Amino acid sequence: IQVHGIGGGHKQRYRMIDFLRFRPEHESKPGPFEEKVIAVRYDPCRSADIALVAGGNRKRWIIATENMKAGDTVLNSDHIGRMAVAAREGDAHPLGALPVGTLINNVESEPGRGAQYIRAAGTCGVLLRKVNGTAIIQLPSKRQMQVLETCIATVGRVSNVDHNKRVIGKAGRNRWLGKRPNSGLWQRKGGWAGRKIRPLPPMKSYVKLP
Amino acid sequence: AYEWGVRSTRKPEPPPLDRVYEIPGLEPITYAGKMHFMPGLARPVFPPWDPGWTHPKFRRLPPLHEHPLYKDQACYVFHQRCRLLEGVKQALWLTKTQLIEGLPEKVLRLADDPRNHIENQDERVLNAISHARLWHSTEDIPKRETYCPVIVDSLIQLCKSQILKHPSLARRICAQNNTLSATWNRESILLQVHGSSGARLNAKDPLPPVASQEEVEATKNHVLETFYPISPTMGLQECNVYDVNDDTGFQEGYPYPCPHTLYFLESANLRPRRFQPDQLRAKMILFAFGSALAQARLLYGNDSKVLEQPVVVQSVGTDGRLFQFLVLQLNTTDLASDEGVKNLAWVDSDQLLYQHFWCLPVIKKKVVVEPVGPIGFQPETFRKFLALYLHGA
Amino acid sequence: GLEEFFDDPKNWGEEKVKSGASWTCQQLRNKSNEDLHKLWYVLLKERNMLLTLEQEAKRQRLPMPSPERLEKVVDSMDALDKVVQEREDALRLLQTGQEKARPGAWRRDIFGRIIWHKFKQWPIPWYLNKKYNRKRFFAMPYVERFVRMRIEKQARIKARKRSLERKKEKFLQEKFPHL
Amino acid sequence: KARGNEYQPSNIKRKHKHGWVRRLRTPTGVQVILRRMHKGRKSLSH
Amino acid sequence: FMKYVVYPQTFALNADNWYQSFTKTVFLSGLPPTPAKLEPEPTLDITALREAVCDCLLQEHFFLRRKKRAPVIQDREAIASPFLDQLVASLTGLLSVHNPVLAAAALDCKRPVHFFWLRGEEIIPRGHRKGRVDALRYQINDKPHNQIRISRQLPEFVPLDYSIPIEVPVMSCKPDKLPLFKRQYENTIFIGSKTADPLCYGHTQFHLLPDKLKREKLLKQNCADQIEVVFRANAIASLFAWTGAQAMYQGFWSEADVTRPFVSQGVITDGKYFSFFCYQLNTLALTAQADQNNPRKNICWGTQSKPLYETIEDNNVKGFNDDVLLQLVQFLLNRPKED
Amino acid sequence: GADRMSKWTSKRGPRTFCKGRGAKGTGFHGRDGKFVQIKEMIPELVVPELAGFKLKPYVNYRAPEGTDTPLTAKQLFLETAAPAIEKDFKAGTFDPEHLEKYGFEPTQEGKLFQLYPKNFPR
RNA sequence: CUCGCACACGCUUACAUCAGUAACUAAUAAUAUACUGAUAAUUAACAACCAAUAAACCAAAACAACACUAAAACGUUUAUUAAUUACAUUGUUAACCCAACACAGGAGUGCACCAAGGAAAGAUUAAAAGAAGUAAAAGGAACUCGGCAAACACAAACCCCGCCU
RNA sequence: ACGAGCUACCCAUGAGCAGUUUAAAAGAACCAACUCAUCUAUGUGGCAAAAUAGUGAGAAGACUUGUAGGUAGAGGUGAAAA
RNA sequence: ACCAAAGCUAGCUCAACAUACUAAACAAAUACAAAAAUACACCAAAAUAAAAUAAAACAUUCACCUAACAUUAAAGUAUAGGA
Ligand SMILES: [Mg+2]
Ligand SMILES: [Mg+2]
Ligand SMILES: [Mg+2]
Ligand SMILES: [Mg+2]
Ligand SMILES: [Mg+2]
Ligand SMILES: [Mg+2]
Ligand SMILES: [Mg+2]
Ligand SMILES: [Mg+2]
Ligand SMILES: [Mg+2]
Ligand SMILES: [Mg+2]
Ligand SMILES: [Mg+2]
Ligand SMILES: [Mg+2]
Ligand SMILES: [Mg+2]
Ligand SMILES: [Mg+2]
Ligand SMILES: [Mg+2]
Ligand SMILES: [Mg+2]
Ligand SMILES: [Mg+2]
Ligand SMILES: [Mg+2]
Ligand SMILES: [Mg+2]
Ligand SMILES: [Mg+2]
Ligand SMILES: [Mg+2]
Ligand SMILES: [Mg+2]
Ligand SMILES: [Mg+2]
Ligand SMILES: [Mg+2]
Ligand SMILES: [Mg+2]
Ligand SMILES: [Mg+2]
Ligand SMILES: [Mg+2]
Ligand SMILES: [Mg+2]
Ligand SMILES: [Mg+2]
Ligand SMILES: [Mg+2]
Ligand SMILES: [Mg+2]
Ligand SMILES: [Mg+2]
Ligand SMILES: [Mg+2]
Ligand SMILES: [Mg+2]
Ligand SMILES: [Mg+2]
Ligand SMILES: [Mg+2]
Ligand SMILES: [Mg+2]
Ligand SMILES: [Mg+2]
Repeated sequence: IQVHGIGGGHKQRYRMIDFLRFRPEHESKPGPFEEKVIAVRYDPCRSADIALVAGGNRKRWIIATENMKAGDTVLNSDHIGRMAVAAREGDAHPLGALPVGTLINNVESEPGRGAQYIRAAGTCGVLLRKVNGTAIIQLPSKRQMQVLETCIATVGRVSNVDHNKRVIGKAGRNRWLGKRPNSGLWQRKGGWAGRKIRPLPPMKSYVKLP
Repeated sequence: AYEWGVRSTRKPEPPPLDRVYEIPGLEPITYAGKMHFMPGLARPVFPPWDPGWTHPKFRRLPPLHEHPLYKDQACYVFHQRCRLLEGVKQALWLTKTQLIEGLPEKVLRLADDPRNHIENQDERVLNAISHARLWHSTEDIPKRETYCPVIVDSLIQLCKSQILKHPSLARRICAQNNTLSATWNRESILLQVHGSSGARLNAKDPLPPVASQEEVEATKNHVLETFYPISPTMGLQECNVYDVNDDTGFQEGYPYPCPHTLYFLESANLRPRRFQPDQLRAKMILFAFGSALAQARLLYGNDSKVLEQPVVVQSVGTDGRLFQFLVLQLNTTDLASDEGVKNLAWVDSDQLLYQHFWCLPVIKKKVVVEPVGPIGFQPETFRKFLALYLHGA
Repeated sequence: GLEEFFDDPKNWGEEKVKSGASWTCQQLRNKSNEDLHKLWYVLLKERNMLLTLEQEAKRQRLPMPSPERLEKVVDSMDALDKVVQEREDALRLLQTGQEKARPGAWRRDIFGRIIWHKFKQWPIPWYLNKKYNRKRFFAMPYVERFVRMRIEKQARIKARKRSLERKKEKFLQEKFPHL
Repeated sequence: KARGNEYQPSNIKRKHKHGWVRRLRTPTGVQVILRRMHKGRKSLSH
Repeated sequence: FMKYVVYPQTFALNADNWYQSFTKTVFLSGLPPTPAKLEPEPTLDITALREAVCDCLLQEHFFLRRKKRAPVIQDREAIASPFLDQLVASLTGLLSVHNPVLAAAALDCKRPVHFFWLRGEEIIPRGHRKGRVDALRYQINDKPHNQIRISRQLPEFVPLDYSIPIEVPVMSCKPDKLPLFKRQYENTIFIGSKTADPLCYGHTQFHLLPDKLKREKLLKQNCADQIEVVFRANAIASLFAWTGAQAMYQGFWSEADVTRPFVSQGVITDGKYFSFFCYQLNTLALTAQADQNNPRKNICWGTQSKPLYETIEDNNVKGFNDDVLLQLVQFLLNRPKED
Repeated sequence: GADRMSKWTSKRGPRTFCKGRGAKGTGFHGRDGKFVQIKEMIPELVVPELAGFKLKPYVNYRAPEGTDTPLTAKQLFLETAAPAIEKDFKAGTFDPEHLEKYGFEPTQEGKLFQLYPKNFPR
C-alpha cells in the first residue's frame, strides 16, 4: 500500500481518450480540419463527460465542452491570424489566435506534447494577455502559466458543471466510487494545521529562454 | 504526443553488450561451447535462426506483401459485422440508390388480398410466436440466438405452406454460408462487399421489375445527400489484399440462378453485439446490391452501362421482435459518375411484430395481472413478409 | 491365436513341469542377428504364457507348477539383450568410437554435486529454448560450505568404517589364537 | 470461533508454496534444500 | 437420483442388443406390413423429385463453394448437414401438394429430444447403501437433425396385443460393460417443444451419422457388422425416446400403461447411405413391479443400409438408387386417419 | 498435512493436474480441438514368421556351454575388416584415403539408423 | 426421528468378494464400513489437456419493451498462414475432508422434504442432590442490583448518549 | 531463514439472496436460506484448547462466499481494539 | 506365584598413518506443481558481521567469534586502553 483508502469499487472499463486536439489522419494534408460530434456519454474514469468525435476514417473520444450535444460540428485548427478567430464553444485553436478574454480548457503545455491541464468537470482557465509571441493564462488554481503561443487549446468550460454541487447520500456511495473509509486513529494536529495566508506563487513558465 | 505504450508492459530492450565486443581484433570467450549459461563469461551473439527445411505451423508468419494477390491500392471491404455510422446515408451514398418509405403497390396489393392468406392466420402466427419464445427450449427463458432462427424458420415454414394453393414456390431453394464477392469503383475509391449471409433464397426464374419508367426518370434528377466531416469510406475495412473478380457462391450452370430473398439474423444476447437498426438496414442495402451486381454482371458482362432489364432483390432483417423489409432494384452499373441514373430501394423500417412477451406469469398482490404469452400483435408485419415471399407468384 | 497365452491342455493339471536349461551367453554369440530377432519373440510368447500361469496360480490359491521356468526365461532374455548390446557397442566403437549410446556431459549443478547430465532431443537450439535457459548448471559461492560439509561427512563415515573393520580383525585374532 | 482447523488443504497452494520449483527459484530455498540434504532428509520438499 | 446416459450415436460393439434389453423391444428386419387399403394416390411425378434431390446433391457437393478448406479432408458433417436440411425442406415442399398434412406440420432443425424412464432392478454393491434395492434409471439426450410434428397421431401398423414369437434379448451382465456410465443431472422429458404446443404428435425423424462413426472409420477399426449395428442402435434409441415423449405429454405413464400404440418413422443417413426404420411403442410400464405380468412388447422394423447416389463428379450424378427415394416418399406420404 | 512420502501422481491432484504415467505421445491437437494422431509416431511392431523357423526357448541339459569370451572391438575388426585389408595390402590395392569399401563410414548422418545419436530405439 | 442424492475441493484403497477374530481397531458385546490375510477393482461420450497475427466494432445485465447510476464479467465475421492421418494421455472405489479421536464443532455448488437416510432406551429400580420440559389454588413483581429467566402478554410513553445502515 | 491454506486488507475470476409490503433492488419494512453472536441456562480435563439449547441483529448490500494471487516482523495490515 | 531380573554383542569416541577430497547407483524420467520424451528465448546480482556478556549500571571499549602459518623463548615485554 502506497496510497491509502483506495479499493473495493465498481467495475469500470477505461475509454481511450485522445488528448491531442489537432491530430491529422495523414501527413499528406496537414491543414485544419472539421469533425462531427455524434454522442456525449458519461465516463467513469473522470469527473467530466466525454464525446465521440468522428471525421475522415477514424473516431476519437474527446473531453466535451459545456453545450456540446449530439450531432454537432467542431473545427480544429493550427492557423494563427492577425484578425484572430471568432471562438465558438467547440473549436480548437492555438492560443495566439484567440481573443484576450477567452475562457479555455485542455491547455497544452509544450507544442506537440498534448493537453495536460484543465481537464476536470466545470473547470476553465482564462487567457490573460499575449506579449512578445508568448501566451499567459490563468489556471483554475489562480496561478499564471506562461506558454508558447502555438499550443492548441479548446475554448470553453468542461461539461457537467454541477459536479461540485453533486451530493453523496451515504457511505455506500463512497464505497461504490471506491473510496475506503479513513483510519480510526486520532492524530493531534501539528503546526501544519491552521488558516495559512500565503502570497500567490510566481508565474510558472515553460518558454525556454536561449 | 501521448504514446499509448507503457515502458513496463512493453517487451524489454536487450541488455547492453559486453565490453569485450567493443574491442577491435579481439575474440570474445563465451559460454556457447558449454551450451548453458555461466557467470563471468561474455554473452554470445547468435545469428538469426534459419530452418533450412520449412515447417508449416512453427514458422514465422509471412508478410502481407509476400502474398500474390497483394496490391498497392487499398480496397475497402464490407463483411457481415461491419458497422456504418450514418447507416442509411452511407448506404445510399456507397450504393447510389434512392430511398423510398413504403413498399411497392404490387407488394401491398399482394399482401392485402384476402385470397392469399393461410387458414387460421392469427392462430398459427401467435402459436409460432409462443413456440419460438417459450415452447421450443427446455429452459424457461430461451436466449436470442435460440429463438431468432427458430422464429425465422417458422415464418419460412408458414409461408412455405402456401405451395398447395400456389404451385410455383417449388422453383425455389435455400442456401447457407456462401462466399460472396462484389468489387466496384465509386468516385475514385475501390469498394468491395465480401463475406457470407445467414440464409439466402434462390429461384429458377428472375423477379420482374417493380418500378415504373416514370420513377426511373424522376430518380435521374434526384440529388444524393452528402455529409461533409465523415468520409463515406468510414466503417469499412481497409485491405491491401483482394481479387478484382465478382464471385457469387454458385458456379456456372446452376439450376436456381436468381436470388429472390436474403435473410439477416441478429442472434446475440448483449446489446453491444447486435446491430443498431440503421446499421442493419445499411448491411442489407450493401449485401443486396452485392448480390444484384453479381447477377447483373454475370448475365451481361464486365462493361459498365445502364440496365434495360432491372434486377430486383429482396431482403428481410430480423431482430426477433422487430423487422426491417427491403426491396432493392438495380438499374445502373457505371457508379463512377454521380450524375447518371440512380437505382431504387424501398425500405419499411422498424415493423414491430409483437410488443412484449411474458415467459412466466407476473403476480402482483397475490393475483395474476398479466397471463402467459405475447402482449400486442400486428399482423401487417406478417402480411408484408408473406407478400415478400409470394412476390414471384 | 489367443491360446498361446496358455499351455497345451495336456499339461494343465500336472504338478511338475520339466523344462530345459536357460540360454547361455556363448550359445547366444554363435547365432546370427535374424536368429536373435526370431528367438526374442519365441522367448516372448513363452514368458507371456508363464506370467499368465503365475497370475492364475496366484488367483486360484494353488502353487505354480515349477516356477523356475520364468527365471530361466528371464535369464535368457538378459543374455540375448546382453549379446545384442555387445554387438551394438562394439560396432559403434568401430564406426564412431564413442563409449555411450546417449550424449552427455559432466556438469556442476546448483547443489554442488557432479552429475552426468544426459542430453535430450529438441527441435530448437539451446539458447532459444524457454525451458532450458531457466535451468542453471553452475554452483554459487555459498554452496562451497555445503560441498565441504558433504566431503567432511563422508570422510568421517569411511574413517569409522575402517576403524570398525580394524576392531573386528583385532577381536577375531584375540578370540581364536590359532597362530 | 472454534480453532484447530487453520489447515484447509489445497494441493495447488501446497505445491506453489513449498514446491521444488518454488524452492529453486530463490537462493534461500536452495540453501534450505542443501541443509535438508546435509541432514539427510528422505523428502527434500513437497 | 443416478441414471445411465444413453447415447443414440454410440461406438459400442453390440449396442442394438443392449438397447433392446433396456427397451424391451424386438427388432424385425424388413418393412412393416403395408396397409393395402390405400386409395389410388400414386399419381406421383418421379422426375421432378429426382431433379430436386439431384439439385440438392449438386449444390452441396459441386456448386456451393465453401470458404477454403486447408485440411483438404472434406469433412462430411458440414457437407451433408445442409444437404439433409435442403432435402427435407424440398421434399416437404414438393410433397405438400399431395399430402396437405405436411403444410400444416411444423419443421424442427437440430432441436433436442429427451426421455427418462426406469427399467429393471439392482442391488447396490458398494457404499453405505450396500445391499438395498434401487431401480436402474436411463436418460437419452438426443439431438435429431430434422423433425416433423403433426397435430394428429399417425395410424397403427399392428394391433396392441399383437404377439411375435421372437423374444427380447437379455444380457447377463451389468450395463457398465457396454460401456455405459452413471451421471447425475436434471431429468427432462422433451418432445422438441413444451406441453402447451398443440402439435403433440409427429411424422418422421432424420439423423446424420457423425464423423467418428463413418464406414471408412469402421473398416479401419476392423468392423464389418458394426455398420448395421450403429444404425440399429441409433434408431432403437431415438425413436423409442421420442415415442415415450409423445406418450408422457399425452398423459400416459407407468401405471396408466398405453391405451393405443405410438407409431413413428425414422431415416438414418450417412453421407452416401440411407436407412429406414419404423417403431411402435406399446409398453411404457418398463418398471419391474409392473413388468412381471406385462405380455406386450415394443416393435422396431428395420431396413438394411442402401446408398442413394454413387461417385458424383462434375455436375453429373453417375449412380442413383430410385428405390431409396420411393421409400422416402412412401414415408413422407403417411397421413393420419380421417373422420 | 497431506503425504510427503507418497509419490506425486495424477490420481492425487485436481481436475487441472493431468500427468502421464510414462507413455509416449502419438499425435497433437488439431483444428477443432480434437486430437489428431500421427501414424508416423506409432511404433510399428516388427515381427518375423515363426512357423518355418525351428528353435526352442529352452536348451538341452546335455548341451555344453562355452568359455565366456565377450565381444570386443578388436575381435570384430580382426574377424570382419582384417582379411579384406590384408588381401588388399598384399595385392597392392590398399587405399588409406578411402576406407568405405571395408565397412567404414565417415559421417553417420547419411544413413537411416545412426549409432552415436542412437536413432533406433531397439 | 427426519441434513437426502450428486458434483467441485480435499483424503488415498480405508471400497467389493471370501475366510478368520484367543489378542490388536470400535472407548462395551453381538459382528465387521472402521481390525487380519488372500483375491479382485474404477473401462468415456462427463471433466482436464484442447491456434495465433492484423482489422469493423460507443450503445449493459435486471423475463428487457426500455430506462436508472455506482457505468457495468461473458464474441462475431474479413484476410494471412494453422502438420491432416481409425483407435493418444489422464480422474473415474468408498460409510471419505479439516479438527490429537469412528469428536453434539467447521465445510463451496445444483435439485428435493422423501420416492431417500437413520435410531433418543445394554438390563433393572424409580432415593437425595443436578440439568431439561409440562401444569398449578389465592395473590400478580410484593423476588432481585436490575421484569434476569419464564409467561394465555408479546403494548403505550419520558429521558441520557450517539443522527441513521 | 520459514510463514497471508486461519485471520487483517487488496487484485483477479465466479456463485447465491425464496416468499410478503411498496411508484422502488429505497445503504426503507416482516421473515426464510445465509452471515454474526445480544441475553440466560448447561458445559469448566467438557461434544468442544470457546461448544450445546432457548432467545436474539442484518438478511438486494459498506452483504456473504468458492478458487487463486499479493503485502513478512527495525515489518505487513488495521471503519485504532495497541 | 505373577509382574519382573541377568547377560555380550551390534556399534560408537579420541587420535595416528594416509592417499590428496562431494560415496554407491545411473536403463528411463528428473528445477510443468521434480521424477511428465517433444517449440521462437531473455538471463542474471553484490553493500563491514551484530548482540546476548564483561566493565558488578552503560554510551568509548569487551580475548575466540567460520579471514591457514606452525613449536621453543623474547613475553604477558614494549605499547593500546571511560590509561
Ligand atoms: Mg478512478
Ligand atoms: Mg464521471
Ligand atoms: Mg475524511
Ligand atoms: Mg477520527
Ligand atoms: Mg495445529
Ligand atoms: Mg506432515
Ligand atoms: Mg488430478
Ligand atoms: Mg478429484
Ligand atoms: Mg479422437
Ligand atoms: Mg487421514
Ligand atoms: Mg473389544
Ligand atoms: Mg462415486
Ligand atoms: Mg444406559
Ligand atoms: Mg430429582
Ligand atoms: Mg425443575
Ligand atoms: Mg408452564
Ligand atoms: Mg398460580
Ligand atoms: Mg422492588
Ligand atoms: Mg427476557
Ligand atoms: Mg414486556
Ligand atoms: Mg408488555
Ligand atoms: Mg450508534
Ligand atoms: Mg498468498
Ligand atoms: Mg487467502
Ligand atoms: Mg427477497
Ligand atoms: Mg433493508
Ligand atoms: Mg431493523
Ligand atoms: Mg466478528
Ligand atoms: Mg446457538
Ligand atoms: Mg426454556
Ligand atoms: Mg430481524
Ligand atoms: Mg509497525
Ligand atoms: Mg483507543
Ligand atoms: Mg489502551
Ligand atoms: Mg555490564
Ligand atoms: Mg545490565
Ligand atoms: Mg563481538
Ligand atoms: Mg589518550
